[PDB]
Amino acid sequence: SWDVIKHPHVTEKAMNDMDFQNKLQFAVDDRASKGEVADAVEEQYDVTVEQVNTQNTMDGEKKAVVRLSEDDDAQEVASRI
Amino acid sequence: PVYVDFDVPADLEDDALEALEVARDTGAVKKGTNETTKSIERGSAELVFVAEDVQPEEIVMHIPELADEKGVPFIFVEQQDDLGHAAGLEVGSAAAAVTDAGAAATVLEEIADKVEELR
Amino acid sequence: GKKSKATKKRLAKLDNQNSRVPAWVMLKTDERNHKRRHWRRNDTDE
Amino acid sequence: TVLHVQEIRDMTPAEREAELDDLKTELLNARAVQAAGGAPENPGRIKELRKAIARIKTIQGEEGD
Amino acid sequence: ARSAYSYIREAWKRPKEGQIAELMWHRMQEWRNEPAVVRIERPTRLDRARSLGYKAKQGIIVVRVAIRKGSSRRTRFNKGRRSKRMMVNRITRKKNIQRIAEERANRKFPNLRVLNSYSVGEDGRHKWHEVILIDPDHPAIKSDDQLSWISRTRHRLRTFRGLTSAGRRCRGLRGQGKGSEKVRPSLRVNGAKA
RNA sequence: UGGAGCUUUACUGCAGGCUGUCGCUGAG
RNA sequence: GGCGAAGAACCAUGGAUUUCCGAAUGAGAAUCUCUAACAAUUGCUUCGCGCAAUGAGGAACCCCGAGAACUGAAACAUCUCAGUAUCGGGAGGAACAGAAAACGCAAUGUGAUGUCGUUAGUAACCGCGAGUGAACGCGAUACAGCCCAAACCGAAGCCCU
Ligand SMILES: [Cl-]
Ligand SMILES: [Mg+2]
Ligand SMILES: [Mg+2]
Ligand SMILES: [Mg+2]
Ligand SMILES: [Mg+2]
Ligand SMILES: [Mg+2]
Ligand SMILES: [Mg+2]
Ligand SMILES: [Mg+2]
Ligand code: NA
Ligand code: NA
Ligand code: NA
Ligand code: NA
Ligand code: NA
Ligand SMILES: [Sr+2]
Ligand SMILES: [Sr+2]
Ligand SMILES: [Sr+2]
Ligand SMILES: [Sr+2]
Ligand SMILES: [Sr+2]
Repeated sequence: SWDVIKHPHVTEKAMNDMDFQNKLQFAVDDRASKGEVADAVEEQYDVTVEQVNTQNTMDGEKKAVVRLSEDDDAQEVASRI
Repeated sequence: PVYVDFDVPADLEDDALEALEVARDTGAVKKGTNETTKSIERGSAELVFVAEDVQPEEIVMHIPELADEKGVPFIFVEQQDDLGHAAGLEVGSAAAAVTDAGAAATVLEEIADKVEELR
Repeated sequence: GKKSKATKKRLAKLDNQNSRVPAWVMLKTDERNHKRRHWRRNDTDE
Repeated sequence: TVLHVQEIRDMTPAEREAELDDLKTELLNARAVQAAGGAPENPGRIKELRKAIARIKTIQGEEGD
Repeated sequence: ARSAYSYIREAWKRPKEGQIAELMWHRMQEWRNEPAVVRIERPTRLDRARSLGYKAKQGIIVVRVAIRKGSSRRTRFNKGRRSKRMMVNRITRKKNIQRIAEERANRKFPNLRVLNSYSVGEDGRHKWHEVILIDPDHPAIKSDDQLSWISRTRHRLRTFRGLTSAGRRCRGLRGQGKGSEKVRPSLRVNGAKA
C-alpha cells in the first residue's frame, strides 16, 4: 500500500508560500487527490487544511500546495521536521 | 407423429396407463424401447405402449410395423414421462410392454379390442 | 500539443535520464552517458 | 540494525503496528531532512529504517497480523 | 434378437426411402432455419452415437453442424502463375466437409473435445453432421472407464491435429499395408505427398 | 535461346457470361 | 556513513512482498481513467459466474490445413525448383503412428507401430526429355498389448455434498 505524503518540498518558492501565505508544499504520490492530501496532512502534523492545489510535475511526481487555517502557523509546523 | 396412424382418446389412454400400473404390480412389464422391442420379437409382449413425443422418432418408428407382423397390439400415449411414471420409473420412457399382465389380463384385453375398432 | 499524464511521466523520465555520469562513478571505475540526448538534435519517442 | 527479528516476534500484534507507525514517522522525518539538504544524518540508517519496516511487515504476515 | 438400435441403423441405410425420407423432409426445413452449430439433447442416430462412443451421461454433448456443399471457395491468383496453377473452379480442399464440421463444432465449445461425428443428411446446398463432444474436466467423465482416456492432456484439441476418426481416414491412414507409404505415420513426416 | 509494360483473329490456359444435364425435387 | 560473534556477507532449498500495461477478462484508454465485474465462448448446474474450462507465451522440434516464384529443362507450356519459401490452426516434452478387412522372399512362411542400416537410384513415373522415385523383405534399436458398440442381463449404476 502506498503512502500519500512522500516528503516536504523545500525551495525558495515553497519557503515564501510558507512565510507569506501559511502554505506548506509536499511531494505526494501521483495517485492522491486533493482530498486525500488534505486528510493525510492534518493527520501527520495535526493541523487544519483549508485548501489544496496540486500539480503533476516534470519530475514525475505530484506536488501539492497545502494552505493551513489561520489557526496554525506553517513556519512552526515546517520547523519541527 | 409419422409413426402414428390414428389418434387415441385421452380417456382410453388414461385407462391403459392405469392398467399398466396394475400389470407392473401384478404381472410383468418391460421398460424401455430396446427391452420392449426384444419383447415384441420374442412374442412375450401382450400389449406395447409407445409415446408420441419421442424426438428423434427413429427410436420408435419401427414398433408399429414390427408389432403388426407379430399380432402384438399397441397403443399410443400422448406423453413420454407419463408412460415412464406408469411403468414405475422416475424417468420418462418412449416405450413399455406388458409381458403377461396380472389382475389386468381382462382390463387390457378390451383395450386391445377398443383400439382395433379405432382402426 | 497536449500531453496526457502518462506522456508526461515518460518525458519526465527522459529528462532525468539525460544527466552527467556522477563525478564519483568515474573515480570508482578509475576512468560518458551514451544515452545523452539533446532536444534539438535528437528525437524522443511518441 | 538496533531492531532484531526476535524482538519483533516478541511484540504483540498491536505493538508491531505501533512500532510501524513509529518507524514510518522516523523515515518520513529523515526524507524530510534529506529533502532540505539536511546534514546531521547517518545514511546507513535511512537504509535500516526501510529494512526495519520490511521486517515488521514480513513478521506481521507471518503471525497472521 | 435384433436390438432396437439395429432399427435406427437399418432406416439410415437408405435415408430417402420409407418413413425417414418423410422425417428428413420434415426436419431439414427446421434445420435450414437453424444456426451453424446447434446443441441438441439427443443424437438423431442413436445406434451411430453409441457405436462411436456416445453415452447418456454428464459431460457428453451432441451438436448438429451445417456446412456448404461443393468444391473449394477459392480466390483466383493475383500474381503470376504457370497454367497448372491458374486453377479456380475444380480445386477442392484436402479436408472433407465432415472434418470441417467437427472443427467448427469444436470452436463453439472451446472446452470440450470432439469424440467423433457422423452425417445426418444434406439438402442440395447444406450438409449436416452431428458431433459428439466430451467435457474433459467433468468427473463422471474422468471417472468413466470408457471415456476417461479423452481427459489426457495429450488430447487437448485432438481435432485440429487430425486425431479424430474422420481425421485419420482423411489422412489416408485406414490401410496398414499397400498405399499407406507416404501416409503413415503422418503426412507431414513423408514430405507431404499423400 | 535477358527483363518489364502494352496489343492482337500469336501459342497455351484461367476467371466471367450464356446454354443443356444431374442433385435439391414433390403430387396428378 | 553503516552492518556483522544477537554469526552479517555469500550459497542451497522453502516462504513473504510482488505498482501499472500486458491473453488482459467490469467499461473505456498510446502503460491512464471511469462506475463492483471469470469480458467473450462453453460444460456442470443448488440455474447464482455457484463450481470449472478455453484464451496467451516458448529456440527449434511435432501434428493438421493453405501453398508460390525465381530456377532446371541451356527457349518453354507438362515436368522441375517443391508440397520447398511463406501463410492459417493446434499439442507435447517429445509429437504423430500402432495391435491387420496386414504381408504375398506364394509359403507346412511372417506376425502391432516408429526409427536406423540395407534392399536401391532397384520397381514405378516422365515433352519416356530434363529429371522424379518407393515397398515387401533383411540386419538392428525397443518391444506390449488392450478397451468399446451389439448379443444375453435391465437400474443391480454414475456425479456433487
Ligand atoms: Cl478437439
Ligand atoms: Mg490541475
Ligand atoms: Mg466393461
Ligand atoms: Mg518480355
Ligand atoms: Mg529454364
Ligand atoms: Mg514421425
Ligand atoms: Mg528438350
Ligand atoms: Mg509391398
Ligand atoms: Na526534437
Ligand atoms: Na475445444
Ligand atoms: Na498422393
Ligand atoms: Na515496362
Ligand atoms: Na452461471
Ligand atoms: Sr527539476
Ligand atoms: Sr427424460
Ligand atoms: Sr531539426
Ligand atoms: Sr487450445
Ligand atoms: Sr513385438
